[PDB]
Amino acid sequence: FAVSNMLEALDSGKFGSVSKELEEIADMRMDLVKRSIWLYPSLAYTVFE
Amino acid sequence: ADEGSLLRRAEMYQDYMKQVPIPTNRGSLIPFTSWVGLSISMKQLYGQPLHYLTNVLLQRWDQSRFGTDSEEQRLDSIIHPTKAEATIWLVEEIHRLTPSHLHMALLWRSDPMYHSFIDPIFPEK
Amino acid sequence: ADEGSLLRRAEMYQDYMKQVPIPTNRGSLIPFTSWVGLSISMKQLYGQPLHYLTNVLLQRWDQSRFGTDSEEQRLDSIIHPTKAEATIWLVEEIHRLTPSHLHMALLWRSDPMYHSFIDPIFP
Amino acid sequence: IAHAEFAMFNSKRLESDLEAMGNKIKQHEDNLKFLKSQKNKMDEAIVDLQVHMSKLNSSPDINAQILRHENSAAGVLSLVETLLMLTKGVVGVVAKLGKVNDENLSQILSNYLGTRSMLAVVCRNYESVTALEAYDNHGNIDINAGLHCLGSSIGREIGDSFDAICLENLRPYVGQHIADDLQRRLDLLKPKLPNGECPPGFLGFAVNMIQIDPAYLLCVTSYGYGLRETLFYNLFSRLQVYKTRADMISALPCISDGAVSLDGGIIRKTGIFNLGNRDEVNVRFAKPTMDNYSEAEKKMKELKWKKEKTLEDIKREQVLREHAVFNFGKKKEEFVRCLAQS
Amino acid sequence: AEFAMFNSKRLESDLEAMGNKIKQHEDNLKFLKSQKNKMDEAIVDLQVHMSKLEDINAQILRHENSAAGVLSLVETLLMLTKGVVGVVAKLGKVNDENLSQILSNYLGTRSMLAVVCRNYESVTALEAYDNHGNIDINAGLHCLGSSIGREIGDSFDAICLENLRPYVGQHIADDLQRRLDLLKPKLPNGECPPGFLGFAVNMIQIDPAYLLCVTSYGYGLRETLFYNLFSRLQVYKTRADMISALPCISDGAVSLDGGIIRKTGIFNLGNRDEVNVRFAKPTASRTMDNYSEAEKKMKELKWKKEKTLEDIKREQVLREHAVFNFGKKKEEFVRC
Amino acid sequence: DINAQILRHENSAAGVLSLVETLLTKGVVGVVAKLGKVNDENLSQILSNYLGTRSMLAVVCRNYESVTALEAYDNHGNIDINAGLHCLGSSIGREIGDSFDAICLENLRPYVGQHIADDLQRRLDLLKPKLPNGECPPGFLGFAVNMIQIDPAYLLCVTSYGYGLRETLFYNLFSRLQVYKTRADMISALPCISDGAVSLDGGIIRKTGIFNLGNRDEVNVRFAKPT
Amino acid sequence: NSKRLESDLEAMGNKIKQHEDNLKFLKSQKNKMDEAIVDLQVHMSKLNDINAQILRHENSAAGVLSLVETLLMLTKGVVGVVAKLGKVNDENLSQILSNYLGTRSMLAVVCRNYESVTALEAYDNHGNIDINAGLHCLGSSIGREIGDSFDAICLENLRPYVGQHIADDLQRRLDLLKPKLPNGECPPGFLGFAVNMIQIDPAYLLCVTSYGYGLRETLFYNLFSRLQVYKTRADMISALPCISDGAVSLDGGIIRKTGIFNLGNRDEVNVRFAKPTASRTMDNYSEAEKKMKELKWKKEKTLEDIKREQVLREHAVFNFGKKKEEFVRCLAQS
Repeated sequence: FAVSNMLEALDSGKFGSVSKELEEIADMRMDLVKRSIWLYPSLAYTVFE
Repeated sequence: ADEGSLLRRAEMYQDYMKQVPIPTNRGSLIPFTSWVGLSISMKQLYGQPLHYLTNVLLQRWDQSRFGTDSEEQRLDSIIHPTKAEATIWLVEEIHRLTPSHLHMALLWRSDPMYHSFIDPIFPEK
Repeated sequence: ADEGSLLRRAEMYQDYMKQVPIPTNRGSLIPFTSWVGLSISMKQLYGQPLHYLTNVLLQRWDQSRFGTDSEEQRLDSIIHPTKAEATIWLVEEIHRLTPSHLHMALLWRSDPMYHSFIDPIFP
Repeated sequence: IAHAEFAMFNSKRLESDLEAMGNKIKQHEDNLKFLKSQKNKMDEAIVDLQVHMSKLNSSPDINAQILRHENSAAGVLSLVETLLMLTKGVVGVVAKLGKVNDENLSQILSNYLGTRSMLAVVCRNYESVTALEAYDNHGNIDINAGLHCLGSSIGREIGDSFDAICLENLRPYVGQHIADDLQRRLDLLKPKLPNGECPPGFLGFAVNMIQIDPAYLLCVTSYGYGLRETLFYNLFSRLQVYKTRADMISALPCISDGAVSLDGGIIRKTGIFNLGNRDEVNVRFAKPTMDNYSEAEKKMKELKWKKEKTLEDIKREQVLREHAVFNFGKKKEEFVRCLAQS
Repeated sequence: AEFAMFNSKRLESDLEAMGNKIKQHEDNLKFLKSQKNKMDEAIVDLQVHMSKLEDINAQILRHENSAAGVLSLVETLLMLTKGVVGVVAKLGKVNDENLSQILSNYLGTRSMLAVVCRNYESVTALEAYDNHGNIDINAGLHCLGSSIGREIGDSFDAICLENLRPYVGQHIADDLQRRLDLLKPKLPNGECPPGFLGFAVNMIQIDPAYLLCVTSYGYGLRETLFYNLFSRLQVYKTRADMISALPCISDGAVSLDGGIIRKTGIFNLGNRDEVNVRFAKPTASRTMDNYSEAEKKMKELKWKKEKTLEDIKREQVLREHAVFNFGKKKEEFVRC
Repeated sequence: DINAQILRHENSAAGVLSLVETLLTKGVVGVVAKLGKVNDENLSQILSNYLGTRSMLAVVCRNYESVTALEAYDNHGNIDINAGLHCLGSSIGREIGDSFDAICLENLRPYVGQHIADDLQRRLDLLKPKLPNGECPPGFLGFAVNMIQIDPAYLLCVTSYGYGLRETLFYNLFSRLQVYKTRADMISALPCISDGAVSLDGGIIRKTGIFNLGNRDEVNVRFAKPT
Repeated sequence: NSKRLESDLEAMGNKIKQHEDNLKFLKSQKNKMDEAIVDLQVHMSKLNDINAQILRHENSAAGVLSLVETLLMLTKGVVGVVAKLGKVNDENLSQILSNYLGTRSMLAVVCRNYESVTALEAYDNHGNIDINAGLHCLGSSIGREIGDSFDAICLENLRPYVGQHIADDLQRRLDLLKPKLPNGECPPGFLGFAVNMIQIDPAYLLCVTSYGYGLRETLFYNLFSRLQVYKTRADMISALPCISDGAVSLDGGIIRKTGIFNLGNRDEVNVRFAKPTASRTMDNYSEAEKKMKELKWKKEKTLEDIKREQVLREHAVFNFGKKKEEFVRCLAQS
């Protein structure tokens, strides 16, 4: 019974039934940030990243 | 001759079995008396096949219990069914994600009739 | 005969392995790279020896891993350490409570130096 | 350069609001998990109530019944009783030891066990069993023996087979019993579907359905066991009862022994089904001889009402979950357009 | 924008990788089709080679009210009997008549006249039901019993070979008849009991057509049917040898004198109940032996062909996902 | 100063590259001793002793064509003057007499894991170890990759795929190397380590079996200090 | 009930007698194996430069340990310095591998347990090193003190390679898989992994560590792991995508990690790797010594078996005695 409470906690995730889509969302915004650094360099100094 | 055929079929089988997903929430409690009957019930409920290595591992776990006086007592009471399905799914995730096909073809050359452990359940649709 | 002596040794080892209790609170997260390394770190944290069959299985998982392109990917990222820790404790419960002596007798008859998998961690 | 900076600002704001909505939908799914667990507990309690308290499951003179069977051993025992060590060793035949509230479940268990595991002549010690029958030097049954001599002296004939069953040699159930129950029944683990739910027709195990004369609830065996965990566990070994036959076949992987339905459906092993016109045995379990029935039916009404309340709450939480998913999709396509216009 | 051009060249490289993967998929398909056609020319060669080349039914037909007599009267003169393998008094044979009557009395005439189906859909085909709960006269077997006049009003059963749990023990190595290596009983001493002359699952001489590749996993009838009719039980010589060996018995025991115990508490007594049907005696003929060897090789070839067909279904399931991913990637690339 | 410590290694190519920088050059990014800046000068010295002076005086360039542009071999197999850094440094400064490594960012196996979200220095989501009781090891400060403070130019878009400098170079120097307080605390949590560990008192364990002991090493070149 | 308890007590007593019989059997086997090793000891008695390169390095601890080898417990725990344990039949390949591993790991001390590694150093409460350490005072009271750092490897903490050993090869080579190009064909300059090419001494091949491992599965795998030796530099460079972590060229050039290339002149590690001896009859002696080591290992494991059974018989006795008292108080109850 000690195994079930941890396996459900790992099967749920940070966001129940949503978190894969939020990972996709973070990767989409990451692509947007990489493109905006590729176009203009100094904007990195605005975004610290 | 037959060696390259077995290697290519092992590559096909492992590339198929990598992509069959594990179920999301399992809340079942199956009374059982052996490991093979437990895996048959877990195939009939969750309509998914189990890997080649898990079937021979459960046959070895069922064969190691032959010869004792505790052979006749029921495995349901020794090992709790939630604790005995958790180990099936964790061993199955290990057997699907990690191995290679050279090992499996080297296993398959040492026996004819290896399709006794490969099962006809297709989880699509 | 030799088989009677090795069967007596198998019964001694199985009667010792049945009595070793599984620890109660097992909340831990150890970073690992292979299965044998997890079993060594897991015997060093929790002062208990793993079974013979568990060391054989934990070796043949890595021998089954050798070939493909996953060998350069870190196994810490494939399978979760809490998930692998729980896997090895469940397999260890099965290997302490369920097996017999004849299976151990045959598996020790097939090869010498079977003590390479049996551990000197007594308590 | 300002359009990329505005796109980053708007995308960060929309991602933060979308993440807060993800926290909300996680909280609703957690409330659904808790409420489905509570519904599981209430349905577990209803199945626990239906063992012997309720006088009638929802359906889709015993001495004369023994004496109709002209040739068996229990007929001879009952005709002697209604008229010396063999009268001292025998506890009593298995049709006489049990009682069942409702006629349907008793008839279908009597069709389950068969009409020779119902006329079994039980014994406390193996010395009684080797006193019931005596043999010749070759291996032939002698007519001047335990059960045959007084049979031929009284007139009736044992001509067919009969069981004998030693309480001392039967492997007793060795599992935790149910605490604080005067009938001393067994907490056999109840199966559960992959939803979390019990199987939809499930009415309980069948060893917990028999009501025993309280002389035999304890100390029948010299190791200090009762009739229920030695005899009736070796006749209904985790045998479980469903409502209809479709409910039994629908929940066939969850069984690990036979199963029995209240329509007539009997299966005894895993692969073996029983089909066709249902057989008729003459011996039936007796009916015990009603305020406990009324208290049980009152508690049944209370449990069904509280279960209905839990179903209404899970439905309301599911509706609010659907609304959260809808607003999630709208905000997602909004910022997807906001990022794709750049 | 040179960075968007580098992005488009990475997209074209991933499109080329998907194209190489999908042509690898159809290469694997064509290899499997050639392998299946090799299997099929071998099986047609074996078909033309084969095409070059007291009674049990009189005892079964007397039990007029069951399904076994119905199927016997039909085969002496549909969609049902495509799945029905046969009544279990006809699938097995033992040499000695006394041990035949012993093993027939052990199982009882309701599980000795039992119609084993190959699959659960055949079990659904044998009996059909109304919405009320009674048996339907337009069901499977009841139509045949009313078309003849055979009256199946007695209860019967149905073994489903796909749903039986098989014996996991290894079979005697390098054996002809594929007997089971069951652990023999041993005393507190090292020796066997004095009356022990083998188990009863190893005593039924099963036909060579049915030894292998009957079930979808490749199992016989001894490993499934005649093991789940009687598991692990011992056959002793006399009754005193049976009583003296109670601490070492398995699931059950029978003796040749006529002593049966089904369970570790139940000791049958009284006069012997008769079962009218029993296993037959095997006959010795070499032409039928050669034809049965040909049929065993035929069944093994058919099983290998069906598993190759399972694998081509599996690789089609992979190539559909390859098609879908390549088409979605093409839509994404042409969209931008 | 950092550049004086570079010029102390006069036979090394790092002082050659710095002298060319004061007065080949296009492909290179720079040396590792200039890219990383650590506030904790003690922890800076300890990681400097961990890496070794051959890895930390090694130059990093963007492409493999820069690797083929620095040094070129002749038909016999010996290194002559006519290679790039060798001639263009022996024209003015000292020759290359010692070995120097070259690390090219397109050939490294880059980190492929979640990066801590909502972070400026773009830290790495590595699994923090835990004792059997449910707590972290008692002197755990952090993984050593997460200590280096990056010039915000190199955080993104150095790799041709768009990866940064922290997840390619600073992962493939000390991957899952974790920092403790004292050496007895490091021995106490020795089974819970991955690849190595580094204690702030001193003491270096580089592999899971082998571990340094004796004096602490002293090397002159260190990481720079932020302002 | 008493009828359970009487049978339980008599089962416990039969169990205790079984454990005493098992102790007797195991002690008989131990005496037999010790008589065997005494017979092998009298048989073995009946059968009866590299150190200069260590002496070039006065600052490292391996020179101090070489002084003590040529002329307490620190010489008992330490197995031996890395350059003294193995032998390579080539001057070129030995020079290339000794340039590879560095002088710190080529002058490394090698221990049995972590206890010997605690015996090598000492650290006071201030955290500063004094000469009250055993190896430091050992070095200072005979010769010079030790200024260069050294590493101590531990044969129990070394995670061993887990692959089948080449079948019945005397040298116990590793069953490593060779690299494959994406056309399925072997690289042209590939002539072997560097871990199989060391000739290792036959006394240390088998049952060194308490598990029963050699020095190739533990020591020489973890120094350099599955690296590939190629003939020339261009064969190493052209086959860059097929290598694992590690590449070595006889022309000159080492690819440490998959993105790190080594250019420039080469710092000569003046310590080299040794050469195997010419054919001498003393190998016969060494053969006997190999057998002796395995014999000692099995005696060790027999001791663990008896210790194992001793623990079990204590749980056979104590419980029994307690259970015995409980029996009579049940007989004192009614």
